[PDB]
Amino acid sequence: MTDPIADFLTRIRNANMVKHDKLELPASKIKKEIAEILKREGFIRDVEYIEDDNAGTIRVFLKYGATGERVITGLKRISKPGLRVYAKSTEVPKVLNGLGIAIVSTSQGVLTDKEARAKQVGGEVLAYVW
Amino acid sequence: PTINQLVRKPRQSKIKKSTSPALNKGLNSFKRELTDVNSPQKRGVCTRVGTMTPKKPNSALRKYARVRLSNGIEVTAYIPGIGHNLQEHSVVLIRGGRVKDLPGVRYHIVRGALDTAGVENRGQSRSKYGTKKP
Amino acid sequence: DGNKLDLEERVVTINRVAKVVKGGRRFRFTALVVVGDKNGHVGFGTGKAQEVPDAIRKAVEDAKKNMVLVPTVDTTIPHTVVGHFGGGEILLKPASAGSGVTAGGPVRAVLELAGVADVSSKSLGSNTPINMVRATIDGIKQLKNAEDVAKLRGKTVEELL
RNA sequence: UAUCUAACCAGAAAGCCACGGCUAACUACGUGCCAGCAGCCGCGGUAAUACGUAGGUGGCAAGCGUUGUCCGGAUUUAUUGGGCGUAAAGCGCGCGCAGGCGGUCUUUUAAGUCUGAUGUGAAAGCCCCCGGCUUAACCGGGGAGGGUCAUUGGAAACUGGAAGACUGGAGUGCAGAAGAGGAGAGUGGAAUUCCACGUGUAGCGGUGAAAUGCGUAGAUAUGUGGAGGAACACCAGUGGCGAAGGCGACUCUCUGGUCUGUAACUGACGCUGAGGCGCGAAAGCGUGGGGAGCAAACAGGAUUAGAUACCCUGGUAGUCCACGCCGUAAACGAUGAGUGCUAAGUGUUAGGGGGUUUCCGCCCCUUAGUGCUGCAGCUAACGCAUUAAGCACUCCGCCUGGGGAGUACGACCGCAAGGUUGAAACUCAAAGGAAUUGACGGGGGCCCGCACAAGCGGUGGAGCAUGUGGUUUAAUUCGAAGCAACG
RNA sequence: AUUAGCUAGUUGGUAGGGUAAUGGCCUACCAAGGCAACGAUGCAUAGCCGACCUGAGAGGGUGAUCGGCCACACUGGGACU
Ligand SMILES: [K+]
Ligand SMILES: [K+]
Ligand SMILES: [K+]
Ligand SMILES: [Mg+2]
Ligand SMILES: [Mg+2]
Ligand SMILES: [Mg+2]
Ligand SMILES: [Mg+2]
Ligand SMILES: [Mg+2]
Ligand SMILES: [Mg+2]
Ligand SMILES: [Mg+2]
Ligand SMILES: [Mg+2]
Ligand SMILES: [Mg+2]
Repeated sequence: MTDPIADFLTRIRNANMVKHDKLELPASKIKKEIAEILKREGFIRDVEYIEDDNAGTIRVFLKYGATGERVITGLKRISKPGLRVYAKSTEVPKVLNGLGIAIVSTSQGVLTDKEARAKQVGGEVLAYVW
Repeated sequence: PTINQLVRKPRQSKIKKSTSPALNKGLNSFKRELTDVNSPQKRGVCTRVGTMTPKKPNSALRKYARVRLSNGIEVTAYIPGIGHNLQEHSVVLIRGGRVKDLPGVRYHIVRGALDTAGVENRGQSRSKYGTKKP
Repeated sequence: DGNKLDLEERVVTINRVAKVVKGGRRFRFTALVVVGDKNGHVGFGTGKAQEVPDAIRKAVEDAKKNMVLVPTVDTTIPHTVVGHFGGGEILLKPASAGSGVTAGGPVRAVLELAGVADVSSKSLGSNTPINMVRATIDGIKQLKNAEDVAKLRGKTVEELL
């Protein structure tokens, strides 16, 4: 197993593929953070959290433009268990010169690259989003 | 590979071979032990001189000399150009270069450096084959 | 789109290519040709004929029908991208103004005839120009404008900025 | 000495490489696979832009070229940045120490991370800005950069440490189900051979033909009875089980693992797994039995040009057992173990749940397997496709052009045969995979032609005419040479 | 790693002497540790750096000249000043 967040990003990719409308996955705090962040950024039609016997579950409603266009082209993980990536406020690079976005988990909470710049922090590059 | 694999053993590149191994070895009589030194050219003494039948596709006879270099390595050197001065116990200077026609030759004789007297009658590319200007 | 413009075609490779029979070889020529207008549009075509110009013109005729657009943002592509068709692996990075386009012939031709003035590139995969060009167009299909992405997300260009 | 003034003189001051492509720049002669050229591909066998020379051209220029070495191009050691079905590449498979990696939540820290301050990282050199040498090179001035740098002070999001709690992972319990899973002991009848006895008369066997061989000292066959061993038809099926090798007649004993359902119990106890340990087809080795068939080797007979072979007749090792070694395989799904996610259709196996119905029977849903066909997606393609070769993460093993070479030295193991680990020198410019078009095929299929077959009449034999060959000739003009030269 | 064990003043301690000065630096006595798959031990190689060449950069190679540090003056050892 060894990766909740990667499972999350890959399920979102695999639902981008088939153009499913929703995708339900077991939840955790970090998953909810990243769902929040994608909702802030404009990748998710809506997200809602659900209670269950075990651990709580999360459901993402996916966002497509007109003509069934995708808004997520690609997700990716960077900091991984076998190798993590820790970057500074100066070493976080602008995804696609600022078209896409990245996630950097820092002391000020979980953030994007741009928010982490605004706060002049750094930390784990958890993911890119084309 | 995994990163843990790459840490347990880093990468290892390829072991490069030289076109010219014998130019890349010196000698000292004292130690009687070869000493790696990159060299462009070496001088030697022709043990043997002769002709060769080259590979398919070709059939012309190719002039070679079996030389004992300064460093003791015995080497077959092509004798480029029309005619030559050389014979047994003739001193010769040697540069690198591979005769693709001929199997066992990897080096050339610089023409005009030592007892290798320049080519006869040549007018073009004279700096090669070692004729003065007339 | 279509065959409705004045354009600036360029021939990339012309490969003589051989079908073989009891009576030996029946040579033919293939022509891969890139059409564009430097105000922004480009497309590639292929053609086959026993003759150089016949292949060239068939290629032009396929090109004018199989075209696409590329964004030309500030003399550059808007962002970095990669194309991956077959054994084609070709990345495109923007560059500084006045640097000029930087690429091999079969990709250089694509970007020039689109009219993109300042881009870096590198052939990573195979060297076969057909697959190279399929890689280029697979890439510049992925390219996106800031306004388009904002329209998708619900943002503003000054907010992505 | 620089520097500066005058006077005199175009007068004394240009050479090297290449010109087939790669790559800028073509003609003539001479040569004739010779002489010679060549960084790769490659030129030269009587019409050479590829050799030598002359002219002309191209590139450079007081230097040009060759050689040697370093980086790049080379993503060809891929952290950035590769891969292992078929191309090189998944240990044959497991048990597992170490290590790597690790489900959800709260508190605590600050080992890692991030962050403000101070200090330093010399000058020269790279970089930027100015100035000076007739500019340039060069030189000066100033600034900047550069550290997994250190101390000190802050944050707790993530990793890590700590103290708790929970259950979808993992496991135990509980109720069921299948099974050629393994070891031991015993047991059954077909059926090959052999022994005896009747009946019984001249063949049997085998081949493309035969022959060697067995047989009147009596077979071949036929029946009865007995001995001996080896394997187990039907069932039996892209069906079951097993980590793999592999496991098929039956019964008993001793044992392993799997799946289904429950949510009872523990509460991350887990995944991988270098180095070790064991298992591990068939062949083979040691000791002692057994040995019916089959059968390497071998003998004889055929075949053949020859046949140290296919083929026939015989036949030793072996094959079988006990014990112990050997530890290889086209050991293959040529596809590492684990987890999750991403359309379908349909068989088949072992289960469970529910609707209907008298059970039966049909239907649908679901779990673990096993197979067929296929969407996305991947792939060089062939093709893989919820049993991925897809999308992602952890871990291990392995590859880096062909050959030499799985060789040599060395070490370990082995009674030995040999195995495991594993190079270089040298050589090549390719090696190779998939697929396309043909051609071919002592591959298939369909159709045709005096192609055969069915027939008629001929040639080859004799004599002559003609042509050709060889030869002999002063010359025996030249040309034609399988069909397609030879009145 | 086609080199896995190494060490025996070797590791620590109590006393003592010694150096410009701490310390097994050395001596005596006591205990038997210590290092090491985070590669010790051993073999071959090499002066180290600023920096130089290359490269998109990561990195690759080098350690001429210039500056800093180290080491050595035919080889070995030893002291005096
Ligand atoms: K035996
Ligand atoms: K098998
Ligand atoms: K000591
Ligand atoms: Mg000629
Ligand atoms: Mg292979
Ligand atoms: Mg400095
Ligand atoms: Mg056996
Ligand atoms: Mg007939
Ligand atoms: Mg006749
Ligand atoms: Mg005649
Ligand atoms: Mg030295
Ligand atoms: Mg590079």
